[PDB]
Amino acid sequence: PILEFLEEWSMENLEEISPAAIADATKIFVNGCWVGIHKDPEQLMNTLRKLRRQMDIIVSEVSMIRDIREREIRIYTDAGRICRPLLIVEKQKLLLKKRHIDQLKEREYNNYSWQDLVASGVVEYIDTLEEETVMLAMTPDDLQEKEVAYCSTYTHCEIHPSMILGVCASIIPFPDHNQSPRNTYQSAMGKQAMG
Amino acid sequence: NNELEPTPGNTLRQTFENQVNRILNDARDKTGSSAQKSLSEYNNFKSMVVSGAKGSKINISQVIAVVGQQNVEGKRIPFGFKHRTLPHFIKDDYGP
Amino acid sequence: FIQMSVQRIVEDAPPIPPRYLLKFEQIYLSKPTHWESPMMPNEARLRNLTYSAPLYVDITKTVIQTQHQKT
Amino acid sequence: KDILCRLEHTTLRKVTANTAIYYDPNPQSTVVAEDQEWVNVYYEMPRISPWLLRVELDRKHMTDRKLTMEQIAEKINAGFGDDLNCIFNDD
Amino acid sequence: VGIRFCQECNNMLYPKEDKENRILLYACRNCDYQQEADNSCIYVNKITHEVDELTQIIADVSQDPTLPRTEDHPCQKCGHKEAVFFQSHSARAEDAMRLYYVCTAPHCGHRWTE
Amino acid sequence: KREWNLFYQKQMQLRDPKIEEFVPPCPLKEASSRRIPRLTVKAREHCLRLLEEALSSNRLRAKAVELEHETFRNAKVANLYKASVLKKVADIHRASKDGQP
Amino acid sequence: GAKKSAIGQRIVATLPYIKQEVPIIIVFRALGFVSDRDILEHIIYDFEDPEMMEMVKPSLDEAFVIQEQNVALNFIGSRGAKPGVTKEKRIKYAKEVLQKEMLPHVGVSDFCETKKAYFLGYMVHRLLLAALGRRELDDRDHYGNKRLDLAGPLLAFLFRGMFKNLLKEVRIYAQKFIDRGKDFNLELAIKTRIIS
Ligand SMILES: [Zn+2]
Ligand SMILES: [Zn+2]
Repeated sequence: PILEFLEEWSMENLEEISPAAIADATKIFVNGCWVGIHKDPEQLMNTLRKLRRQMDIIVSEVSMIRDIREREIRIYTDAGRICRPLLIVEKQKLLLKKRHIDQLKEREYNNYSWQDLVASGVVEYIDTLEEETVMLAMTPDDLQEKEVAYCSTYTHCEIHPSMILGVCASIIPFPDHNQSPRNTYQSAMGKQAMG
Repeated sequence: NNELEPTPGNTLRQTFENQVNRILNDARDKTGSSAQKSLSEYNNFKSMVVSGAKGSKINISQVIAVVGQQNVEGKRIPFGFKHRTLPHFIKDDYGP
Repeated sequence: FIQMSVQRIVEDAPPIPPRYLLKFEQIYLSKPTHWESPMMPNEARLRNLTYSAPLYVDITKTVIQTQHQKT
Repeated sequence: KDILCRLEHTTLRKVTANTAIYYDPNPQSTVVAEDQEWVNVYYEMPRISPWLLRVELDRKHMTDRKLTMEQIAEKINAGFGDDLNCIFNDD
Repeated sequence: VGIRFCQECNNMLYPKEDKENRILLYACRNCDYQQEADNSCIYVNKITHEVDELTQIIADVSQDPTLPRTEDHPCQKCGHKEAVFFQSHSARAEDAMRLYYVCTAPHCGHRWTE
Repeated sequence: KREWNLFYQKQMQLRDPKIEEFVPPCPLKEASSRRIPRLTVKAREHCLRLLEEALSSNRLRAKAVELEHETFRNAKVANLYKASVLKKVADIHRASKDGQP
Repeated sequence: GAKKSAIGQRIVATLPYIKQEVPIIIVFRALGFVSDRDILEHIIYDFEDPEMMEMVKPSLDEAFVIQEQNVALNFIGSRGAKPGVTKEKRIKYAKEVLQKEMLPHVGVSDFCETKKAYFLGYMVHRLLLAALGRRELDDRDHYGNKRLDLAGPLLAFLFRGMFKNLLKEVRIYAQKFIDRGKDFNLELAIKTRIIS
């Protein structure tokens, strides 16, 4: 489906391209296979991200990367990429709203859930090498607000920064007051306790 | 502003990094000295450090004042991502 | 894996005076059973068995056609 | 600093700025206009091949090591003998 | 300096010596196509090579959300205030921390360095 | 590698006619001596005339012969002696530009 | 030595199932491109880059000899896993390797040369960019350059071999039972014990 949409969206193919019209065009790779070139990378990326957020043609699992300096667009449908969900910040305000929060907190007898949150374009899956073209904010109500301007172009936001810890390190209380070897030792000894 | 002048025997990056690390080490040591000299005569950290039982003034400093700089392979934290340490920072940020 | 990969692996396999030719068409998978009868995981643990399901395939035999189902 | 200079290896690349290979058979009409006066002075008071090897030495590195163009020329003469020709400008 | 190609076989033209008219000729090894060049310099090697990246900086970097932005450096051409900036972004650079600027106004793409 | 010196000297043998002999004269000191490599009376008189022109422009032929004979004694071969005389002519030219005697 | 010192750097390619290295222009010619202009169109996208052109020039100076697809294929196939005693078989082996084992992900059909040439040119172009100090070298520890084999991929890779062995065994049994010409059976030809 990604290849079909690329063909529909005016992407010149390699065998139909003169070797002179490639210097100013951004190459397109799909699963590491060079499939063509395009001349409007910004609009192409906007359309692809919109389609992935609507969950219409491109599954939420697919990642899209634009290397602005090197003029390359890379799209991966591969299996084995590791990704985590992130909130979406449009201008400076989260797309997550109090209506979403209420519909979530009435989750029982309402059939509204995480899939219905994802389908609304509120959250998104970001793999590791798509994280290199994103600007993250650790806390919404602290980093989106007006300050002495550090960054005013945030592109995502963290759900909660404590979700960076594994199963065995999520049981340590106040791990930010500890020492890293001590946290590692507790992660080791949590698999030996008797209960 | 290119106004920094290199030190003989060092590159521009080397002299910039040396100045930054020196400033930060001075800050950490000064805060440590303040934390030490602000202790009390009943403090148990002081009891276990002065007598030589277990601990050190650097441990007291890290508990009270400042943990300090983190280094990897002897250098500051490297640029794991494309020209930045984490996705939460702008590109080319050399702040503390 | 069960939904797609085994089917793709079966399909991509090349088919193997009178002549004989074979071509595997599609697969099937029943729920796990025990042959001496569904086998529950706890029974599989207790009796030192293996919790597994049988994989069938349609194979067609031709001579130069005859269909064999659920092989 | 003098001993520091004496004890540190240095080839021509450490001091050269740029180099090029030209085709200039005319001793007088030189493709490069900069060398004109002194190359004419050299040639006026005397075969050869028409090709050239023109190199340019970086001034900062030339003056840092307290080197001299006469020293470079005599080193070239020692290294290659008189089968080369060398003509050099001054600072 | 550059590479020039024969019009018959489309191969690289090597320099060949004309020992009659004291002239430089570019000739290929596939056919007998000759030429006369205007560079008059076979080979050039600069070892400093402190190339100014303003030739190599693309104007499309202004759409990067991960780059810092400032409003104290107006664009020279269109007078736009906001202007992205970054460092050399070059390997094999012995020492450099100079900033580079790109105007963020669409279709301006002015790339300077104060 | 040391193979370079073998390659280089081969290519210079392939660069034969005999080397031209010295011929004796001249106002220059010791000008009948063939001992300076690649030297000739015409090269010595050309260097002496260059030194005389520089000294006369700054202002006598004795000083010109002294500068030529000193430089021909100190230089390794006559081609370098002439280049060093032209260098001393350029230094006298900087003295005249500075107005110095 | 003098010739190596003047050449400097050359670009070579290590094709799979081939005894030793091959210069890149040889492979490009074996793909069916003869003109240096066309090969440089495939490699150097913007010809206003004299440093890139000078960097690629010593690689093209190895094309002074080889000029045709047939001889290029011969040169490539000379170094197979088992070198042939003939020449047509060697050339066929060279074509087979360039069509089956070099860049399988681009394509394996008959008309895949026009895209294999572009991808190989991209590999060479990225190598030139790395050598010129215009892009950062990759690091193996970056986690965007990694994949994770879970149960799906692991068991699928495991199952491919077992299905191949089952096909081999049924083939052997069929041939043995058919050389007699009597008859042939299916259930008796399949060893489920293999997979299980
Ligand atoms: Zn030609
Ligand atoms: Zn502007």
